[PDB]
Amino acid sequence: VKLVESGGGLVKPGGSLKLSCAASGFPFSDYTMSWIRQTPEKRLEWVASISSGGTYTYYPDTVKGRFTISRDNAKNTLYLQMSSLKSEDTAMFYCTRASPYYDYDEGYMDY
Amino acid sequence: KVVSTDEYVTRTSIFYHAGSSRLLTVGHPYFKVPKGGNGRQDVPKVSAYQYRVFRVKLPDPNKFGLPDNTVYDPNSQRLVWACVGVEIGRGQPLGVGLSGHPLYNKLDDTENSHVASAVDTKDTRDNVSVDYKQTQLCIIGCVPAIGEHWTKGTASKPTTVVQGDCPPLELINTPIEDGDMVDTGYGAMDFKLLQDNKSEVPLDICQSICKYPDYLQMSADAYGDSMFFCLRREQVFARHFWNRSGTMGDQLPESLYIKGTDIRANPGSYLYSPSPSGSVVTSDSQLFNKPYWLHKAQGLNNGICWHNQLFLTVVDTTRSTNLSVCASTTSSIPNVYTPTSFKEYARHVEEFDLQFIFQLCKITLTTEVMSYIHNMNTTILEDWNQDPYDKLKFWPVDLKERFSADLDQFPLGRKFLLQL
Amino acid sequence: KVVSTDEYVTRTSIFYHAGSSRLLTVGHPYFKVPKGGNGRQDVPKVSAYQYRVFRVKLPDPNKFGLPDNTVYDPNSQRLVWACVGVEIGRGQPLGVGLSGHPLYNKLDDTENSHVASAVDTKDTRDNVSVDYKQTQLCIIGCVPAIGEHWTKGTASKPTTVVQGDCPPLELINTPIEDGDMVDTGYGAMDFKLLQDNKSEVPLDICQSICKYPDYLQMSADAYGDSMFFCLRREQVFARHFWNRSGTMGDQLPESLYIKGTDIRANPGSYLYSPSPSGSVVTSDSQLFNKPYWLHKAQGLNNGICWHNQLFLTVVDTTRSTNLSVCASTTSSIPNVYTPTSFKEYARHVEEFDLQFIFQLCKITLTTEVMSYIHNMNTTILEDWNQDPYDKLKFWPVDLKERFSADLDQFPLGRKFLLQL
Repeated sequence: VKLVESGGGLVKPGGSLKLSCAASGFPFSDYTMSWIRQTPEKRLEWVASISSGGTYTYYPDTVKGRFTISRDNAKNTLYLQMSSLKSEDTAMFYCTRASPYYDYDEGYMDY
Repeated sequence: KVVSTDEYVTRTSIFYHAGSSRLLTVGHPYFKVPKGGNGRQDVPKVSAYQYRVFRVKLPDPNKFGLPDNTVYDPNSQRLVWACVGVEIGRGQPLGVGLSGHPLYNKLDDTENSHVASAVDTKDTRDNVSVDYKQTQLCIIGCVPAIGEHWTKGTASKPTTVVQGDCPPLELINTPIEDGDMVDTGYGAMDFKLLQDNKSEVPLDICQSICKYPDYLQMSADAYGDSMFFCLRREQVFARHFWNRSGTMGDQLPESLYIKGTDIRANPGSYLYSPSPSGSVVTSDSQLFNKPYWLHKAQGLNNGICWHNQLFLTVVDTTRSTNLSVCASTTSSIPNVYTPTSFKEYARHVEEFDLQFIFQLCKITLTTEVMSYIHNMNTTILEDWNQDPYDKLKFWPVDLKERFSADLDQFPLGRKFLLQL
Repeated sequence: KVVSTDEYVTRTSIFYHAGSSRLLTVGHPYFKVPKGGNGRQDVPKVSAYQYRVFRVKLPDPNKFGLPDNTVYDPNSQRLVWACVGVEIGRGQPLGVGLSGHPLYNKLDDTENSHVASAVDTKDTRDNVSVDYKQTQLCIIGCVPAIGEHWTKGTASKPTTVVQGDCPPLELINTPIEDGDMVDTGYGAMDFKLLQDNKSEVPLDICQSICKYPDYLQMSADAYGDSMFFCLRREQVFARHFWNRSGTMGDQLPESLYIKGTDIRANPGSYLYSPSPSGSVVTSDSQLFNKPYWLHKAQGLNNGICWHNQLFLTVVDTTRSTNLSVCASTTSSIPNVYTPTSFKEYARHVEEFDLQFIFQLCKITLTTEVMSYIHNMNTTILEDWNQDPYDKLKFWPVDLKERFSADLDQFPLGRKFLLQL
């Protein structure tokens, strides 16, 4: 199974940036996906989560207006659309897989 | 090009009556019950939703020494029996019987249930019985009838598919043998191969195959040997609506609903299966105990019994009542009832009485003809001047010693005498 | 002024039998289920409540090289096929099937509920299934049939209407394509456009359009190309009475009730929607597997298949039974049942066998004629001596290689031989 983040760089404050994630080895359209970032102080925080179909998304209040998680089930890809970022959002962004569609979103990220 | 039998099989005025005595079979309605013997005094599976396929063997009309040499000459003509009349007798009274399962996969009542809602975690399997769909059918031929059913088809490609995925469904034609299970309202499929649960349908069929006659294939037959007489009459409705427990293999598309406030909520089970029911059984809709006269067949074979045999497929679910016999466990019962002091047994009964009117026929073995018969079945000429059907299980009916020319001595014979 | 085709199209004794083999389709009964490939090994939406629209392509009788030049001369006469007999074959056994929704908008039982009353605050949506209205229909033409349905009509005037108001309802006619949804007991409308709830009707139709054949418009057609043979047979009844949650857009007039002592009482939900039901399915009410002979059509076009094509719309909900296939998630099941160790799939199956008897006809291309044909369809003369219907989805049935003059070789051919 492979979850590969990609995209795109280190960018100016107040500007946009799109993050991609390619999945392999499992039915991507069957699982709910999530973004988890690790601050430079090495603390892990939950960033976003999207349903198996790209219809249901939810975030913390700290990122409610800036970030937009999306997914392409035909391409087996996960996206995080960040915009007007501040310096406090500096982090190592991780692409994680949660529970499948036939389970309540139990919120543990195995992969 | 296949040719109608009315062009190369001339008929005579010689008519015979043939009939079995009363045929009956008792057994268990749900499954074969083995009892260690003295092998074996077991009771067989005798269900009202079973195909009854009688293999009726007729006496060789060429070897028959009753007709005189005025009817035919054994130089260019040969004899063959032609079926004209059929009456299928049914014995037991009309009744409705149940088939069930103690661990039926019933999750939630979806037919306006305000009682409660069941949790999927624990073993949510209820003890459920049901009265099956009502079916009366009758097919007469000289070749076993062809039925269709869905089975676990072979792998689509040389492709490794994940365990738990839905297997491919393949429609399959098979000869209908005596004892096969009929469509009961859950479809015509291989429940043993397509349901590893062993809990979706009652015990009658949970490990069996339900076959439905392929009327489309038998009617499009070239020669029409499979079926030259067919009577169907079936009815069913949905009595109760239920839910199936188990993880949904097909993801419910999120375009078709709105999840509500709990945006991380698992959608409830959306695999709905109704309980079938055959509604009222009435003698007005009865289809047997009646004489049926075959004049024109549906196919080109017009009721000609090649190889002096005749296959009769019949299903009658209008007598599905089940006898409940119970015996006390004490030698004599103490006059106090406790369920532990009584053994309960379920037995089912089937009773038939087959009657036939056959017509003797000549076949002038010309050229063009006979070569046509050779292209039809070489074994026809071979038997005149092994068995491929012994691989299948039939109910044997030997009528070689049961033919009689005194038609007025038998009920079907008299009813046939009202046809001059 | 339009003229009957029996006045300028002379008929011949040349008859042909044409028939497709067995047609079958399996899939999901409620929705298309995409599976990521290797695009695509997905299962399609195969519902018993779907329109089956076959586009039967016929061989060009002028290009036909089997009849001799004695039947007609290609100097002032041209040939066209005319349909005479039709038999629609249905394969699977009769059954009733359910369609449901896990989040169905069911507030309170409004029939005779003494259980309790539900609170409106939370998500008061129950898991509800239902057996749809029973519908059998058949329409034969040379142009796809015309159906009607209700849609969200365009704004009445250049008027800004408030969000949440009831949109105007507009009746719309559209050609009936293969796969369209039939009326199921909730009406013939665009549920996707008129119900933002996505929770008023089952998953079968909650995001689809239910179309009903516009018999009034097709029968009032000038030429009668849309429908020259029509058989309908539908039945339905109200099984359960329910209430719909959601704020009432129409204010209940205070002239129609008395509020009681609590002069603050919110009027209960007064939008009542019943659960339809198709009652018993019986083979006595069956409408297919029978030969139908077209002599006089309803319109002026008397079964003439212009452009050598024939459109057959058919709906049969009497075989709506659903196969339930489940596969274990463990490679082999440990002999212990838990709902998490079985994947459940619902598959549906449709089987047809179309049969036709066509008659060869002549058209002497006089003046008055041909000019009448030109005013009818210029493309008729143009094709004699592109296509607007490929924008629609049909089930293609190619019978150019299946025409045969040996009528006695086919069942419908023999049944037609009982017509001399």
